Amino acid sequence: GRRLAAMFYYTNADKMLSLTFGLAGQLRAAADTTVAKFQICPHTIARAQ
Amino acid sequence: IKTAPVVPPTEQRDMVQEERVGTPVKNAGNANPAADSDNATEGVV
Repeated sequence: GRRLAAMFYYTNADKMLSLTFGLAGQLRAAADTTVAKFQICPHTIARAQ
Repeated sequence: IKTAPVVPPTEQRDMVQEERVGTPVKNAGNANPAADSDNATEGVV
């Protein structure tokens, strides 16, 4: 935790922005896979409700 | 010979008293209790 703390001292917004805007892409591609797999649309969610 | 009035043995009681100058720490027998943290190179949850 002292090593992880050191990097946050030595960091800029540019480095953090790409780290998290890459996670947002990675998670949205995994959600797109899940949506396609289970046919999640307004019709499918409403049928569940 | 000197006969002297003493305290009868049944009207007094020896009580052991333990005198301490300070309360020992949690890891009293440990020379370095901070080596469990300094050696956690993978992390702690």
